[PDB]
Amino acid sequence: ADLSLEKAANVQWDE
Amino acid sequence: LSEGVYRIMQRGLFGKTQVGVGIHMEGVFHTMWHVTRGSVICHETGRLEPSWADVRNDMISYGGGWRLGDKWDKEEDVQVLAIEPGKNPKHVQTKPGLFKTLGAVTLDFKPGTAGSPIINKKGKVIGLYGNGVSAITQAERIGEPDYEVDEDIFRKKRLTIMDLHPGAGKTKRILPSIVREALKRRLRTLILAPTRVVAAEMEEALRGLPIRYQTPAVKSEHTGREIVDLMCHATFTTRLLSSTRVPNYNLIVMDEAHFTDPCSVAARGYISTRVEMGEAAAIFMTATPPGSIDPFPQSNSPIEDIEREIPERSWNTGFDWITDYQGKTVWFVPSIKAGNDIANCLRKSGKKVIQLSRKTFDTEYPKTKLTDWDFVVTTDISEMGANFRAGRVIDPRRCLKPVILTDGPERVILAGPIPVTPASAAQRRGRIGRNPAQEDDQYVFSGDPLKNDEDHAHWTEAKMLLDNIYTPEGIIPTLFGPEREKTQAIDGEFRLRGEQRKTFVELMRRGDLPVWLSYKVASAGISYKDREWCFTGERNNQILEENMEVEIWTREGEKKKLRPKWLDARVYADPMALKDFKEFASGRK
Repeated sequence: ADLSLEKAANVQWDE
Repeated sequence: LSEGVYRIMQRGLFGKTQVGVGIHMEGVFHTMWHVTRGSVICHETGRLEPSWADVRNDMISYGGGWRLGDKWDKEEDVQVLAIEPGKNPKHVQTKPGLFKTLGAVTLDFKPGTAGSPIINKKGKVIGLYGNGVSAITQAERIGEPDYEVDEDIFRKKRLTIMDLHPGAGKTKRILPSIVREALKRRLRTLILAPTRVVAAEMEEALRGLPIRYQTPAVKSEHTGREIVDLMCHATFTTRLLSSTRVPNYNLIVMDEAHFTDPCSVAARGYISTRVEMGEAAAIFMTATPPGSIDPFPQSNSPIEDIEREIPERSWNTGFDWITDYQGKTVWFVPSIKAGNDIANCLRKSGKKVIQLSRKTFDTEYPKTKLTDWDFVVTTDISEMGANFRAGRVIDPRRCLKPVILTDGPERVILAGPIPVTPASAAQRRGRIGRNPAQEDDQYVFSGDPLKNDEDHAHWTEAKMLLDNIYTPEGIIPTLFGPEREKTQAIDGEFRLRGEQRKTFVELMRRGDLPVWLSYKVASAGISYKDREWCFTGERNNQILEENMEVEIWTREGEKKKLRPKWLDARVYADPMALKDFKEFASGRK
C-alpha cells in the first residue's frame, strides 16, 4: 500500500 | 479525478519509481495487474480501490468495471502513447501483428511503461501496452457496468429489493447516495443494520451526514425529519413493542434484509405494512432476496468452488489441505460447541484462531480487522454483513434449526446438524469473491443445500412479535409477503393484552430470553421478577451442563435444581447462553 499517480498526458492522436 | 494518462509511482528505497502507467476513462482507472497487483492507489484529494481484475490477461480496474470497449481492426495504423520513466510522453506509430496460443506491436519500451495506452485515429483506447513483441492488451468484454441504484424509488407505496452482491459499493457509495437523496426530498428516514458493528461501518461511510445511532436502551428519540435514524433490526422491533411514539418514517432502508432472526422478520413485516398503507417507501438490501436459490451466484472477483471432505470434529491426520494453506480462512460451524472443538484443533497446530458467535460478535469481530489471524471460526451470524480480508471459506454447509415440538408437551429443540438453505450457502460463500487477488478465492464446501426451513421456529416467533405490535391507525401487521407462507401459525393467535404484553417484552429485552420462551411465561400470567417457574418443571426438563445436573442458588439463598416449566434448548445450547439464563433463574437481572 504505497502507490500514487502523477498525470503525464491525455488520450489523443498525433498529426 | 481528471481523465487522462497517469504514471504509476511506487515509494521505495530512497525515491519513488514509475512501476507502470494507467488510463482514467469515464470515471474508472485502468491499468495492468502486474503493475499494481491489487494494491491500493493513493491520490491527493482521493483514494482508489480495485474493483475488477483479470490476472490471466493481466488487467485491473479501479473504481468500477473495465470501460475501454474500442478494439483494433487488423491492418490499421495504431499509436502507442509511451510513458517511459524519466522521459517525456511520446506518440509512437507502428503496424501490429497476429495471435498464437488461445495483435502485438513490435515496440521496445522500458520496464515501467507497462500500461501506456494504445490509441487509434479516433482517439479511443483499443488496448494497453504490456506483455513483453508486446500484445495489445484489451478486455474481451467491458463491465459489469454502471451502478445498481438511483431511479425514482422514493415513491409512496413502493418497496424496492436491491440485489447487491459483495463488491457492489453498497456501503461506501450506494447507501450514502440514498441518504443524500432522502434528505433532499425531506424524508424522515430510518436505516436498519443487522448488527452494531455493521451500523458502525455505516456511520463511517455516512460521515458528514446528519446520522443518529439509536440505542436499544431508549424506547424513542425525536428531534425532527432533518435527523436520520440508524439502529439494529432488533432495536426497531423492540421499540414497536415498547413505545407508542414510533415516528412515521417516510423511507425505511433495511440492510442485510435476508436475516432470518425473529425480530428481523417481524420488522420486515411491519415495514411492509407501512408501505402498503401508502405511508412509506422501503428499500431491502440483500444479495439473496426471496426466491434466490443459487448457492453459487456470480461475484465481482472469481471464486474457486472446491467440494471435498470437511471435518466436523477434531482431526489428527488426513486434512493437511486445511493447515497447509498460506492465506486466511473463514470456517462456518453448525454451533458454538462445534466451533470450540474445531478452534482447539486448529490452535493445537499453531494456528491463530478468532471465534465468532451471536453474542460475542460485537466484541470479537473488531479483532479480525485489527489483529493478525489465520482462521475465523464462526456460526451463521457472519452471514449478515461480516466482511473479512480472507482468501478461503470452509463451509460444511451445516446448521442447527430451532423447532417447536408439538408431540407431547410443547418445547423448543435444536435440530441438527442439518444442511443449510441455498440462500445461506450463497451468503457463506459470499464472504469471499470480493477483492481481486493473485490466486482466485477458494470456497471449500461439502454437501448440497436444502430448502427445509418451513418448520423453523423463527417464523412462528416472528408472528408472536407481529401480532403484539400495533399501528397507530388500527391496521393489522402481517409477515412480509414472500415470507408469509413459511408458517402455518394463525394470525393474531399470539396477541397478549395488558401487563401480559408488558411482561413479554421485558422477558425478551431485559431477560434476554427467546421469543417463544418469553411468550410462554408471559401468557401464563407470571410476573417478571418471579423466577419460580425455572425450578418447577417435570424431571425430563432437567438442564445439563457438561454432563452434570445444573443446581442454582436462588436469590433467597436456596439451592435448587435448574428445571424450567417450559424447556427452550437455546438457553442451554452453550456455556454463555446458559451462564446468562442462570443469572436469570437466580434472579440477578
